[PDB]
Amino acid sequence: EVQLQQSGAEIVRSGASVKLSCAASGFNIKDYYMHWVKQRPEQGLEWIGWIDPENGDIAYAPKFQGKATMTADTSSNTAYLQLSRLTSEDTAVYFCNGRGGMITTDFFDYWGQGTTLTVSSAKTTPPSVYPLAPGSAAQTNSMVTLGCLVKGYFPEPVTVTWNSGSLSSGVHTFPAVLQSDLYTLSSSVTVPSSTWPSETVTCNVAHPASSTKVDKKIVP
Amino acid sequence: DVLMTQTPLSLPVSLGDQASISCRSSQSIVHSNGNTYLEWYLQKPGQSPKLLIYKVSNRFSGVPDRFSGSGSGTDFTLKISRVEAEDLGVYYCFQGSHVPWTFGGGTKLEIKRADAAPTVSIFPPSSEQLTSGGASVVCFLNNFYPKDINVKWKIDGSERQNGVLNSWTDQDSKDSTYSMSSTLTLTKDEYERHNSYTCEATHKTSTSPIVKSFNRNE
Amino acid sequence: LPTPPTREPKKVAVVR
Ligand code: NA
Ligand code: NA
Ligand code: NA
Ligand code: NA
Repeated sequence: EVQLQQSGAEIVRSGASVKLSCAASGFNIKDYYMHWVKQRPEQGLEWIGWIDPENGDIAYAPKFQGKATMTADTSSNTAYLQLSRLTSEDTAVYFCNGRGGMITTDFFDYWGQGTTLTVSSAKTTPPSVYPLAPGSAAQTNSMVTLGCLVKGYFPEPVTVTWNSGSLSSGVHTFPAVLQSDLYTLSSSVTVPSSTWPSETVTCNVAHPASSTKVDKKIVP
Repeated sequence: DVLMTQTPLSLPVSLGDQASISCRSSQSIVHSNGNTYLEWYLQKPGQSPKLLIYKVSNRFSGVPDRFSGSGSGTDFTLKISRVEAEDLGVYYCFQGSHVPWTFGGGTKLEIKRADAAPTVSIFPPSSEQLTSGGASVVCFLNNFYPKDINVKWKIDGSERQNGVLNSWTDQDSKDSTYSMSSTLTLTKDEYERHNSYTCEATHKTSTSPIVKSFNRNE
Repeated sequence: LPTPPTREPKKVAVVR
């Protein structure tokens, strides 16, 4: 229950600025030093800076001097990270970490859940959803694998279900990748070959940013 | 910046076994004040890092005694005795002695299981996609172990390497397998120019590639 | 007396 709660995902254009927040509940940030950390899948974890919220002392990693501005508001028990002059290399998940509450030798260490920042000038775009069925010269085994291709959407995420949730085992949905400044993913489902195409299989794709829901029937 | 390097990159282990992960700094991370601020974190998929060890060898609250940290100067180790399922994830070392503080690149602790060959399925572009002038050919390589795999696309028997995008699942929490998708994206004109499309998977489970193919004219 | 950043936990007074 006691936690640091970070603000929600942000999509922002290059050259803009954003201010991320991290709010404590169950403890007083005056009793903690706060740290911000950046994470990307390929470049990994990077330390951004440190702040003492009580008196405003601050220190930044060299690479974030001018990029990052850390502040805190003890009255609202919140720490903030502002990022300026945004570019694609700022697209990351940002974590806050509080360390403190030390009376003698014991201490508390809390992490926020992370805030995703996406820096892009792409427009909100619903996915095109396409059925994936095996070739017409493909002999059904014991099991058959079907799929759905979800192409050209922005921003993340989409959700994919099969038969409106009734088909849950044997399902994989792969992570999205960028293709032409939009996202693409596929989902696969495996069912007994006796059950398809005699019983129907449908993928259900939802894209909340565009309020889009689409159902695509998989046919031979 | 002081560079933190971890080995191995990936450590397959069976539950109950021991694991040891090394962390080396490019120079000493003893702080002016005599302390060595070497920390270890575990990060599980979708979660934040969680502190395991601080100042080289001190277990954070709630961290079981099967985790132990050691080392000095530029060379450090995290040892996990009797690995449990809850220990699986990515381990990072971290130095907070010299600004900028830096993280290691991570070591993935992963569960072993029996070798498993991928199930390979190839999917021609849907009629719907051909309508709009695109053509994506999809190959699924499902439920294989170990994670090391190579995928090759061939168009009329010749390898194609541009316009291919791959995506991997995390190790499955139920059966400990991996899965992969490979998508070849062509113009409709390029697609209609050739007849044979093949996805070939090379996995340690056989010297022979698994080949799945279709012909556009069928 | 400049104040550097630290990995030490912040200290708090006793809670009676
Ligand atoms: Na932009
Ligand atoms: Na082992
Ligand atoms: Na050739
Ligand atoms: Na790729």
